[PDB]
Amino acid sequence: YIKTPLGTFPNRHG
Amino acid sequence: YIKTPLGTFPNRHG
Amino acid sequence: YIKTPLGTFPNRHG
Amino acid sequence: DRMLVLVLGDLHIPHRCNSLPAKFKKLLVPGKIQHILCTGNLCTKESYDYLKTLAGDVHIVRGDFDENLNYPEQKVVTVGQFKIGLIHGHQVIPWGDMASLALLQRQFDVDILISGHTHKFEAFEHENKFYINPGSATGAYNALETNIIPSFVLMDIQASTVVTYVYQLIGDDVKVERIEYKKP
Repeated sequence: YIKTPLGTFPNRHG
Repeated sequence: YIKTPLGTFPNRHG
Repeated sequence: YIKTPLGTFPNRHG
Repeated sequence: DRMLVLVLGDLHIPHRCNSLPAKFKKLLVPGKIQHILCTGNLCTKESYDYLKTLAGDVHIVRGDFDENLNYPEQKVVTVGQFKIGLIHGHQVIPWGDMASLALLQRQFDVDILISGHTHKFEAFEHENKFYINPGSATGAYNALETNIIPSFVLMDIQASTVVTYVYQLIGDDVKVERIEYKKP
């Protein structure tokens, strides 16, 4: 995961 | 997708 | 030990 | 002619530590280091106005406990032949996650990625890129450990090879380790 000011999205599947 | 300084990631779904 | 710009110090990993 | 870059952060004064160790502070004579790259968590402007004293070029990135919010959440700089990325690292879940840090490296398009927060020192190469974590210069505690060895990193940049020196305060004697990286 990557925490950004616009969300928190997985880097890959998992 | 959504474009952040730390990357571009799918919106956690289609 | 090890030489550095700021002086010579011992090697942590002895 | 070498470039010397200082890398440190996670100071966490005043709350978590009163001041950076004097022993460390004695080694950072002003003028002897040209650049300064800081991961954040100063947190008070006391330290920010302090870092300015030591060199003309100093870059901070925003930490989750930094009170001056105008710092950039990330910064990309170049020194000699090296493109360097800087970020505090609280954006990476789990903390210090390799795969995540790799994206920020490729997204930033950098040779060296610097991040902190974990208060744990790292200096290593992964898939022909070099990743640095200076650790905590004050030895400040993280959410999970209380005996964190203070440390800061000094990069010696000469042409296409960076020599990275880590100085961690074990006991009460500064000790160091060498790690060499050449651009592929």
